[PDB]
Amino acid sequence: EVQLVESGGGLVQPGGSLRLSCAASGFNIYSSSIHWVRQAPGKGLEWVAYIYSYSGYTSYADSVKGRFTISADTSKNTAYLQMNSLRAEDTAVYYCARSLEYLYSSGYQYKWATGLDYWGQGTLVTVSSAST
Amino acid sequence: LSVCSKLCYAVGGAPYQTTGCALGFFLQIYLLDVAQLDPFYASIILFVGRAWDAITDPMVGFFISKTPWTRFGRLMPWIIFSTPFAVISYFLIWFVPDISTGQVMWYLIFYCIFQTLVTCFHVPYSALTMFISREQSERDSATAYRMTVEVLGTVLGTAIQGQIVGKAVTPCIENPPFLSETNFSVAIRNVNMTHYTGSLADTRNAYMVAAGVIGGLYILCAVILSVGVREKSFFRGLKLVMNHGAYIKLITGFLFTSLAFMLLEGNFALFCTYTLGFRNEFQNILLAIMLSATLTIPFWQWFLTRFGKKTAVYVGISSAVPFLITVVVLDSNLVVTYIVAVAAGISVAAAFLLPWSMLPDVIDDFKLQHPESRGHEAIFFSFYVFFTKFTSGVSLGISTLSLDFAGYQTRGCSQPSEVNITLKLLVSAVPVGLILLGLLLFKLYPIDEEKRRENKKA
Amino acid sequence: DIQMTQSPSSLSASVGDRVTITCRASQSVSSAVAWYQQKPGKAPKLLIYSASSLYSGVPSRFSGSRSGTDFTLTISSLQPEDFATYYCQQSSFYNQPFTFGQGTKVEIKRTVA
Ligand SMILES: CC/C=C\C/C=C\C/C=C\CCCCCCCC(=O)OC[C@@H](O)COP(=O)(O)OCC[N+](C)(C)C
Ligand SMILES: *[C@@H]1O[C@H](CO)[C@@H](O)[C@H](O)[C@H]1NC(C)=O
Ligand SMILES: *[C@@H]1O[C@H](CO)[C@@H](O)[C@H](O)[C@H]1NC(C)=O
Repeated sequence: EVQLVESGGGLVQPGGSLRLSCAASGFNIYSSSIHWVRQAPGKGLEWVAYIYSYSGYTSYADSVKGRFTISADTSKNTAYLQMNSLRAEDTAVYYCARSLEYLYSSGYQYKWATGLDYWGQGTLVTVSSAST
Repeated sequence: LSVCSKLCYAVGGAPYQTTGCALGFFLQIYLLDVAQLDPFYASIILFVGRAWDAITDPMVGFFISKTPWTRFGRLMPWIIFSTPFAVISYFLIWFVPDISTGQVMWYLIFYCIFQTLVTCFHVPYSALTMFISREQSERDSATAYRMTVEVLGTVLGTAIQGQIVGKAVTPCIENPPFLSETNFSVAIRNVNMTHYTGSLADTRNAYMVAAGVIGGLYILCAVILSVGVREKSFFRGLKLVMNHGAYIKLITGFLFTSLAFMLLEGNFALFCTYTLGFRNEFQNILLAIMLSATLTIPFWQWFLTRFGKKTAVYVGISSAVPFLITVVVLDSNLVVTYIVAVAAGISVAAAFLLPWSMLPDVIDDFKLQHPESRGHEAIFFSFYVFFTKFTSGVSLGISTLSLDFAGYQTRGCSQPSEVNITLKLLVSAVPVGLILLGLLLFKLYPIDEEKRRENKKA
Repeated sequence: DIQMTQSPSSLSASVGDRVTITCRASQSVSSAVAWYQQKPGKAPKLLIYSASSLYSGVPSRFSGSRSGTDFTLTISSLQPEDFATYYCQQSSFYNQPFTFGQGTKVEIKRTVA
């Protein structure tokens, strides 16, 4: 059975280093893709990053480009999201999610799309000088 | 005889041309897109099929006059009996096999069988002229009717195969943005295809429907031809054909030009779709080309009548060069593409109408050079047609092979850079090169509107 | 970036009512939408991808439709387990940032006290 478990959270200092891990079970990461999506405390979902683990194609959100770096490790079957130079507004709950690449028809062309079919449980990170 | 049959004999030219047209334009697009064969094996198929069509013409031409006059005629039972198997083996070319191994043999065998049977239909039908009636004027009128119907049949084949297949466009998968090698073998894994396979089955059913419609036209025209028409050494010849140098010069010239234009036919049918990107309306462009050519043929007849034929060859075949350069120089434009298409249609009509009327002049010159020869008058047409079809097959095979070597991707919707460069060279570099070399070797043809002597002597 | 906008941001409907949630994509064409549903304090669930394709294991109550760049999600019979927040995401690789919509909090409907 498919399972995605996140790791790494807690308090961060503003402008710090935090590697969030997403361990996978019931499927191979090297064969599939992984999205990372954050949800702010009391706000809507916000897509963060994406990776296709076979080729290495990564995409990032416009707010996270140049700060966050997504990667994948097949020796452990785990997705990774490294977070450096963190501002005191990235505090959120981060979910990793397997993608479901499909093809939608645009006339005669079949373009590529991706849906986050199975979602991880999400872990809470608090970027702040002093909290709780 | 009278029009009671000269009309029935006319429609017989349609089966060979429609089947021959829909193939020539669309077959390379079929084996590469809806049949999805390896371009290497598709090149093998095209080369071997057209070479076998070239080979089976003298074979069948000799197989007659050795067959006895039956109760149905001598040349008629060939047409009567080859039609069912012709349409059967023609339907099975546009049908994707029910097997996972031996897909290439399914197309080799049936394309070769259809070539053999369409030859056993066209060659006895072609030779049916000399037995229609004893008056030469009636045979010439029937030949004019037949050539008219053959041009109109090229038009009908293009129109039908384009409008039936145009209703179900071939589905293309855009290059995977998450992939670098552009391989689909990896992207399709873990991905549903029921929608794509459904669209592919739709376009395959459209190709099967077009095959059935063309085969029905074949059957109908063959039945009309068989019910409305009731009829009443070689090594020396090949050594003698090489001793008429004027015919040889005309052959080299017109062969280079016709080869350029058939290369244009096939690789342009593919190029309009993949390089320019008009996958949705390339059938309309092909139909525009063919209609322009067919409507402009009579103008070229008037031109031949006005100037010399040696002037019409230059002007007509050279009209194509600037537009063939324009189409690849400037970017895609469905308004510029129609214009280059109508100009190329005019030039195609010129380049294919000129040999058909200049060859009888070298026949008349040979009748005066060696004026004792009995027979050895259609050997010229046989040689020319054989070296036209064989060379066109070799060139189409080499074209699909070079497209294989450029990294042609099946299921793709945008081909790699080398494939586009090749499709641009196979329409402008190689065709214009061949056209110029043909028009330069045509400067070595002696009859330069001196045909007045060959006419008055006769 | 494409601005996905869910036009209703708080919907009220009791059990049985026909619920409809739209999500206007600013860009005209060549985009797919993916509709997810999130309960309070739980991970989302992919309901409908490709704007009309139910995910395997999702009840048939939900139905998507692409009405001229106006993607829509409808629930035929709101079971008293569908009171969640529904999000639309720009699922298409041609429009790269798969930014989500605003959300549409579905809450029970009753006479104000
Ligand atoms: C980019 C273009 C792509 C493809 C086009 C190239 C090749 C396909 C088209 C045709 C191939 C068929 C070639 C077979 C022989 C040429 C047929 C031809 O075109 O030969 C003219 C002939 O048909 C004249 O017949 P016409 O209708 O003019 O009547 C005459 C009446 N009369 C006798 C009194 C003058
Ligand atoms: C890519 O496609 C080629 C041709 O089908 C194949 O030989 C090759 O192994 C594929 N590469 C993969 C599967 O990564
Ligand atoms: C793909 O989707 C179709 C419905 O469009 C469905 O019938 C088919 O079972 C699906 N196949 C897979 C591999 O999930």
